[PDB]
Amino acid sequence: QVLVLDGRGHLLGRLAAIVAKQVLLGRKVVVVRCEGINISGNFYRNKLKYLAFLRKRMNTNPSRGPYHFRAPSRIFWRTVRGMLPHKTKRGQAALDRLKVFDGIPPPYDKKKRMVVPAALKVVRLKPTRKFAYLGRLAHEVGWKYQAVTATLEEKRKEKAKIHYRKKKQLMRLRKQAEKNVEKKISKFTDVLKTHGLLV
Amino acid sequence: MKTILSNQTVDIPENVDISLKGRTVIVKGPRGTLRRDFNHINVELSLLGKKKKRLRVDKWWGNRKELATVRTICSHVQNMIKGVTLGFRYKMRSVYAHFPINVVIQENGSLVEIRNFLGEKYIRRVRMRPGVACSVSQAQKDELVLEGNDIELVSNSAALIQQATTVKNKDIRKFLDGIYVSEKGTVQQA
Amino acid sequence: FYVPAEPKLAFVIRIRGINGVSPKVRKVLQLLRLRQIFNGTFVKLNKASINMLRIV
Amino acid sequence: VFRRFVEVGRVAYVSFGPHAGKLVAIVDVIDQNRALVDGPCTRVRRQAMPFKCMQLTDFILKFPHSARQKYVRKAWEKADINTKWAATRWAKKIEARERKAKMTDFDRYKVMKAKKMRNRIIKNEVKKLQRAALLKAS
Amino acid sequence: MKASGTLREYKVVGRCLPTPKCRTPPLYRMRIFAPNHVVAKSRFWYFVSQLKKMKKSSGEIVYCGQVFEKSPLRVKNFGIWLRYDSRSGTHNMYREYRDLTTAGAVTQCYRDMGARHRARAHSIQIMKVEEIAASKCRRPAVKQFHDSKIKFPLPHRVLRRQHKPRFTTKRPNTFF
RNA sequence: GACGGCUGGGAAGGCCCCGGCGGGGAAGGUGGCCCGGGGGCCCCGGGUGUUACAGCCCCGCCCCGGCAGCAGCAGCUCGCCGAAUCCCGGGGCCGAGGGAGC
RNA sequence: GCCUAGUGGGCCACUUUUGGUAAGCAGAACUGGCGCUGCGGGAUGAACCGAACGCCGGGUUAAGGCGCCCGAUGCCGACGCUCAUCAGACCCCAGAAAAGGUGUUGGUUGAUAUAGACAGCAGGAUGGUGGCCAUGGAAGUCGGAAUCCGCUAAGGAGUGUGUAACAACUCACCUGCCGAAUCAACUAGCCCUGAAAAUGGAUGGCGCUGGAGCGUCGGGCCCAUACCCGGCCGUCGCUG
RNA sequence: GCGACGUCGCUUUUUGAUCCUUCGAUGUCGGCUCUUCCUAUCAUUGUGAAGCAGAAUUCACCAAGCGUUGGAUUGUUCAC
RNA sequence: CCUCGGUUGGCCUCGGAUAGCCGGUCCCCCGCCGGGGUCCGGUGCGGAGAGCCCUUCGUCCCGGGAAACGGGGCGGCCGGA
Ligand SMILES: [Mg+2]
Ligand SMILES: [Mg+2]
Ligand SMILES: [Mg+2]
Ligand SMILES: [Mg+2]
Ligand SMILES: [Mg+2]
Ligand SMILES: [Mg+2]
Ligand SMILES: [Mg+2]
Ligand SMILES: [Mg+2]
Ligand SMILES: [Mg+2]
Ligand SMILES: [Mg+2]
Ligand SMILES: [Mg+2]
Ligand SMILES: [Mg+2]
Ligand SMILES: [Mg+2]
Ligand SMILES: [Mg+2]
Ligand SMILES: [Mg+2]
Ligand SMILES: [Mg+2]
Repeated sequence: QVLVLDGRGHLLGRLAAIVAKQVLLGRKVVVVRCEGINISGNFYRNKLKYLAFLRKRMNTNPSRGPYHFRAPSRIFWRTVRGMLPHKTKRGQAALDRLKVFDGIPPPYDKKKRMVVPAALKVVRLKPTRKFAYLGRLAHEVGWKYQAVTATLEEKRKEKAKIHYRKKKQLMRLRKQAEKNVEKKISKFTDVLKTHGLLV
Repeated sequence: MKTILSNQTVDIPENVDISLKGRTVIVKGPRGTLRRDFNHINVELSLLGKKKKRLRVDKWWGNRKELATVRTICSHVQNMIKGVTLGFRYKMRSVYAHFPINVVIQENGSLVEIRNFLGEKYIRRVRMRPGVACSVSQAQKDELVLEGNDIELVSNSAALIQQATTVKNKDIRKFLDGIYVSEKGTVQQA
Repeated sequence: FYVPAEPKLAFVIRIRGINGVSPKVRKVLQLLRLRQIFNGTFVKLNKASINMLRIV
Repeated sequence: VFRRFVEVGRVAYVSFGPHAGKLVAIVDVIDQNRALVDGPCTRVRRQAMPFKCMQLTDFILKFPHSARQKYVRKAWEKADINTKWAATRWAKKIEARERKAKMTDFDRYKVMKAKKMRNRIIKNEVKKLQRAALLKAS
Repeated sequence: MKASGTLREYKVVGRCLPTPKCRTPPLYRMRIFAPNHVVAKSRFWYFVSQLKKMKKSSGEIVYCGQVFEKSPLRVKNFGIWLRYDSRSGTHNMYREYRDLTTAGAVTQCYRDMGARHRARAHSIQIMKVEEIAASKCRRPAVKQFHDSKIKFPLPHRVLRRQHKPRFTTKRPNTFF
């Protein structure tokens, strides 16, 4: 029921447009690994764009002024919110359907993450154009939990490799099992081969 | 104009074992091994001839700013080849007018201690890039020798010494003192 | 070359609205019985009719 | 390392357009993004076809870069690409997709029952091999 | 002219109306590359009014026909001599193209001029289009395809059908 | 889904040098031959040149050569059409009026 | 034909046009608008574009659009151009010029090229002459007038560092490797410099760089009170 | 470092021009106080260039972070 | 018993590269089974999200197949910030 999207390799506005449309069409969306989102343009250009964002504040009370969130999750959240009609009840419910995260938290690390090829950097950018990293931009503008997110991410990845090696052992056991039982499943394999589910 | 193909080949000697994992180049010679990565360029690196005699670089469908990066890769791989065969020796000379520039080398040739550059009490500490040997040359009064396999670390370390011994708040065309790269050659001649 | 006869029947469709029409154009259009957008009339073609279509 | 190159005589598979699902021979290249192709045995007229809709195959004919349709058909029926294309796994996983598209409801029911058996017969022997690994690891 | 779609080449032959002075006027033939025959006849009256002192009222058009390509299966090189108005000045050009049809070559020229020079079809005058052999070409972007054993790959195959699932698990392959 | 008109009385293209017999030509130069190096005879380079161990272009009729077919069975190589035009099916909206007579 | 209210402050725009440096300035002509008027579109908006209105259903459009806000391209759209450490992004219209750029793309003109060029790497730079005239001396080597010959592949009575004057060194010019294009002057597109204001900030916003930018184009789609069809109301006409 | 004869601009810290808003009222000069903003940067940080030897001073770039005072006369802004 | 409602089978997971990937493999070379060189396949991804798993009308007789090491369920050990 939840659309879980790996945020790595995606472009910020393209992913945020697709996520905004899905949470308006009424689908709960969790975007994990938001420090892996890429932004087109050179890093100095993107850094000065967010620095121009930071220069804007309410002159008489900056605590009431625009909240410049530093985490990549909350920056992506703010882009989806700017793409949503958040000052109406339908917009607020659309935003509340959306969860954003830094790294891949324990609800969603034992879950498959979806990818959107229409928002990916490799598809949507020419290979010679220079891009930026949301995590690096975030850290250099004031996010403090970049290193600890990286340590928890390598801690998650080294367990994901364990799960992957066990999955590969199970699948090679599956292949040895098919070649073992190919006498008593041969009259059922031909059905799946004539109807095009195997070869 | 998208040129359909720009190629350039580099001849690889008998002394050198070269390898490639995609767009990284692993050059092996008598002096050690050099890895340099090139995934920022998007070319074809072919390793043709059995016994691996020629390294060929292709750029298919490139404009001028992409065609200019073929010979750059070939010159970088050539600099790696001369790094592992002959090394790189940057010979710097310490020009002074009145105050002799006293250079003390520390930690096997990895730190330079520069003193009395224009009569200053401040001591300049220049840390070398990893893998670059630094040495005061014999049979020459005010000279210093940098030796290594990466040209981009040897020459950067020479630049670090040169920009550390810089004259400030005077006329630099009269105050010519400093340590300057004088000779660029190899460690082992041929 | 065989040149065909110049056509003697035209079908005219008024394609603009009744807003902001200069009075000569408006007069020729009501003489052409085209007083709405997307009204159509058949016009027989001669010099006098073609010069009116040239106005409009 | 590229293996598939646009060249005179490469069989390409047409992905989309009006001649999709078919095989053409690249006869000549016109510019950066368009080639004169010709399928004389797969019912495609000789025409300009953009590169983005053809997918290159591992089959190269030998004909000149301006030879006509009958020499193209001579090369095609001498190389027998109508059977060598069918012998590849590419055309087999095209026709398997076609058969799963043409499945009827009775077909889906028979598939469901046959797969229901095959998965359990494999699944018992998978665990049998698993405990045959643990009993022989000690 | 608005250069809409694939242009078509028209043989448009016109003449003056025969006065008692000139009992039979000379006949003029022009190749017009236009979206259709109405636009072709209008451009014919433009060019003939510019060259001779002949108007649509004082003249007539005796023929207007689409001229089909005699070799639409053969790849040819095309030389197009051009007259156009920039924002400052009017320039003669010669450009070279590669196509199977001379109408495709001229519309390729029109979109190419719109791309490279920000010039619209009303400011562009074709003067001559001739099929040129490969030895007599001057443009390297045309001349680089003059190779008998030509061979290039398709290096970075971008994923079209970006919205076929819109939400897939597997990141795409662009090498093929 | 089917029919027809027109055009350069379509243009190209298909089959029977695989149209026959001749005459030439040159290249985005095929065989060969020469040079050069890269492998285990083969491939890629460079040169020469006119068919050969590929092809391309220009009595071409030896009744517009003879046949198919024809704005072409995909449900695409490029049109304008329909007194030279009809059939069939599906989806949506609506049912105003209320003594027409025989 | 009679009676007759209201009005007799106007304003805006294409084109023409007078005064003024100019003005969202003052004054005219023509026509259309706004005022008197909603509606779709230009984010916003008296006047711009489309279109003018009874109350509704179906369909379709105009001008605009179709990443998400936000209906519509979620087309396997076409061909190019373009990177901005100040990008650009649609009549009115909401900010920029002269000048400049070996940024990058095209084009024009002329040479200098397989009677083998352009770099780059070397080699020669000759005698007449160490030139009359000046200057102490200048000898190609401060200056002005002389600017010819030959052996020539070539060398100007010499482009520069030379010296009190020389000696030296260097350049043009001509040869070796080399093997396919090269040099110059312009011109036009995008980008950049030029380019500096005060609360924090506005292609409408988010954002967008195999465009969601710019130019030229194709299919499709979106919907206005506009058009068609149908209902219902009224008004007018048929002196029905 | 300048720069004549010419020419292209910017800005609204000058005065004008105009009369769009306000005449059933928007309190009209200065100074004191206090906060913030701009950069066309005087100083200080980092720099480049000088007819920069040192010292001093010019010209220029990133740059507005932090400073830019005590007084006599004048109501003065300005001035000295 | 009120009331708030939505919903109408799940996916239990490599890292990622994109001018490259994926899976097996020892005769190897290194490490605490993990990694790399070699070899073999696959690659318009079929060790496929154009996917995979589950798949239900129910009960009664008797037979064949598959199962027998199985199906259902009480006492212990591992597995997680
Ligand atoms: Mg000083
Ligand atoms: Mg209008
Ligand atoms: Mg006025
Ligand atoms: Mg006025
Ligand atoms: Mg009024
Ligand atoms: Mg009115
Ligand atoms: Mg109106
Ligand atoms: Mg606007
Ligand atoms: Mg108008
Ligand atoms: Mg309606
Ligand atoms: Mg819009
Ligand atoms: Mg009606
Ligand atoms: Mg008041
Ligand atoms: Mg008051
Ligand atoms: Mg007040
Ligand atoms: Mg400044």
